[PDB]
Amino acid sequence: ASKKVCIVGSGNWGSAIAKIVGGNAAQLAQFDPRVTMWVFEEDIGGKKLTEIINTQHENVKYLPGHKLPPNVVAVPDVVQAAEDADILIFVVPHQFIGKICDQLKGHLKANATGISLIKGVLKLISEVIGERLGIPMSVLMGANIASEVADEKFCETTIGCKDPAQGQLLKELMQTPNFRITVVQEVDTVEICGALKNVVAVGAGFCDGLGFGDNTKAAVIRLGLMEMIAFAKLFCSGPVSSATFLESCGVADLITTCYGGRNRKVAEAFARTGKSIEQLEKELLNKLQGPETARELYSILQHKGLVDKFPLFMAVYKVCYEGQPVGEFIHCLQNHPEHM
Amino acid sequence: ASKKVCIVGSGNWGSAIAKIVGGNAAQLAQFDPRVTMWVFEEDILTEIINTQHENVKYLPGHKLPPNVVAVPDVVQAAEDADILIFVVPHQFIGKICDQLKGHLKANATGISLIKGVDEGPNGLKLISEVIGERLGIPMSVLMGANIASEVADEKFCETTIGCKDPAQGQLLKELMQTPNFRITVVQEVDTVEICGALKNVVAVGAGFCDGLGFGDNTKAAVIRLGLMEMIAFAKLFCSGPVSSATFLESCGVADLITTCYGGRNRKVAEAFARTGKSIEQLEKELLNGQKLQGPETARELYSILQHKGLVDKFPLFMAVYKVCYEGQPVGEFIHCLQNHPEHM
Ligand SMILES: [K+]
Ligand SMILES: [K+]
Repeated sequence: ASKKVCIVGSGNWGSAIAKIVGGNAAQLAQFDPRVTMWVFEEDIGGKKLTEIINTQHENVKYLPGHKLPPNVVAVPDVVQAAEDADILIFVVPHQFIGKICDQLKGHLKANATGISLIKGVLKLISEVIGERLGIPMSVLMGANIASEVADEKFCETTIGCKDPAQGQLLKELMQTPNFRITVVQEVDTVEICGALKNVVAVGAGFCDGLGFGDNTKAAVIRLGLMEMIAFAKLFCSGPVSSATFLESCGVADLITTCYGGRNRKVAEAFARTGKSIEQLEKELLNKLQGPETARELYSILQHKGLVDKFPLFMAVYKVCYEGQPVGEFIHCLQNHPEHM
Repeated sequence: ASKKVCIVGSGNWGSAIAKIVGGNAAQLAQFDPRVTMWVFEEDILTEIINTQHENVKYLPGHKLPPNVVAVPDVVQAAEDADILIFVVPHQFIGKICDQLKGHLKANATGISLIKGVDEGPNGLKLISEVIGERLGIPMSVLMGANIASEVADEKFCETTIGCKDPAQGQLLKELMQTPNFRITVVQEVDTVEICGALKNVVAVGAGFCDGLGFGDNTKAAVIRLGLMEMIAFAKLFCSGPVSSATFLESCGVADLITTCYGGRNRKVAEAFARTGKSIEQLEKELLNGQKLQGPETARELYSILQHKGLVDKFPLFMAVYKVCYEGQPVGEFIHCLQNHPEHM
């Protein structure tokens, strides 16, 4: 009757979402209050993390100092966590979602649905999930970060969901006064924004490192946004409207990433220090996604014969991989298709 | 024949624009190289410009090209011109248009680079309409994320041109575009132009978030909801076609970002939030009593929206107004965004 929810994942992000989801699942009649959360079992000073969560209601390793609603139950076996769920929330690192799906495949409830909170990527992650698991997939993406959601700092997000009734249910499950949701129906468009924005952010960081000011940076961001839109239209199935890029997943996440984030910070240091991307991944990140995405874009654009339509994306690729001098990045924008 | 250009204005911005336009008028066949530039003469000026070729008071250091002629009388500057480029401080455009009324060449056209908004029967009135109705000429606008010092220094940036007529738009793009000043022409004048006034209201909100200590994700939502209110307000208020897509041009999202991350509205708003000093007091301390336009525009929006019964549909615009003028505690600003129409 009432829908059952499983949170697949339990780090910083998954715990922060459990705080929100546990609360709405209890309050709203349409959800079962018993929310499972799959927690990779760990030994915390002689005690099982799942047992700590189910007694202290605190993920003492990944979200210390925060209480989770007591109706959120930690479950160490991912199949047992998920097998009776009507709604699955995927909130694990990109690195692990493939292995997790390979364990879940075939064990899910009929008519189960999913939403992916995994930002990044070409094959969209939500497609990998939905194909392996056979469930309809939504996405949740916007200008937000786990620690701020845990701290109830005001921010927004976009939910991409094709089915209107399922979108409304996901909004009801996730929305609070400090986590505001807009539902749109263009799943692919919402999700591709999270990957492409990091390419633009590398360019924005180049711009900072070359000594340019905010008006030049605003042009880099905006042209980047124009290339995101054009690329989404040629790559995405489903309708792709420029209007979706006004949502949090688009312009807002692009702004915050281009003004603060590791893609921008590594890019500024590359343009100022001379160090390679790889060296900078070592020094500051113990793989940077922006340059790798640019590489994949180069490959797609060659196939389509459209390299010259995307000079910002391609300058990020050339500078990161083919030795183009970073100092040429702005020159690459001086004959942009948007001004033809 | 070749088109004659008059640059009506000669400030920091008008001189910067002279560099580009003088360069391009001299270079390009379709423009007469003789570009007039109207200069309000100054003891310490139009003679200094035509001799030394430098607006030593308003663009010191820079070389205006030589085919650009200062002219002290604005009618004499403008009367043979086919294209008038209005680039004076907003406070003078009224007086300039009054001197020019009835003295323009047949079929002359105009473009306004004056960012901001005027007053009129519908509350707000676009400067381009003030100009175009006073003079009876067709008007275009040029607006984007750009500032005079950087255009003169040839630092890369973009701008938007709003022009109803395609052939005229293309002419204006040729007059103004360089490798470091890139132009997109769109057909929506009012939409391009209204961004310049509304962005300063959002910037006051962005300044509140900085002075209350919120981070970049909160600020990005303030900026984005502010942009959503710009769009919805232009759709209900503006004449001429209004497209959401126009707000992704330089006049929209780019100028909004730069203004919310640097500019006097953001700076004064942050200081208001951090110190509890009034806008008026901060204007005195920081801007020689010059009036900050973001709050003033917010008051005008309030009146417009109150006459339409729509105050409740623009919570960000209205929170700026109530914080600046009705004593609403600035610390409540974010709360006013927690039941926004965009999320209903
Ligand atoms: K319930
Ligand atoms: K010429």
